[PDB]
Amino acid sequence: VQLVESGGGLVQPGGSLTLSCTASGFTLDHYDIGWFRQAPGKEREGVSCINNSDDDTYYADSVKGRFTIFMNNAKDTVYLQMNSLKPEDTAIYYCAEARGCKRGRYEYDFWGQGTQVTVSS
Amino acid sequence: PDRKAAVSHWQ
Repeated sequence: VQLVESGGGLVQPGGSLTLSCTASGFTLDHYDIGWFRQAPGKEREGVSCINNSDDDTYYADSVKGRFTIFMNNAKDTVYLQMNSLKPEDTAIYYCAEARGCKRGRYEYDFWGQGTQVTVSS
Repeated sequence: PDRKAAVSHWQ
């Protein structure tokens, strides 16, 4: 599956965005999909992951509560709802298949160029 | 693809 990102922008602190991770309109409900980001000066990190077969979701502590990862009934998009955005959330956001939503440091295939999110006053 | 590591400490 070749996933790519959309939905970035520059927002003011306290605002929100909805990102989309898609694969050409194909359905995604078989896959486990992670949302990741790489902020300036930081390691690329996984922020949320969905295990679509098992109906599990995972969040980094830095985003829990504020972010949610989900599909809608079309099953063609893994959304990332990002609420209460802070300057520290500024990063390029990427999505990729993340089988099992494993914890640790793995390699992923990032087929998309990412989507820039800038949170700035 | 960009074949790249990332850290996942999600729960």
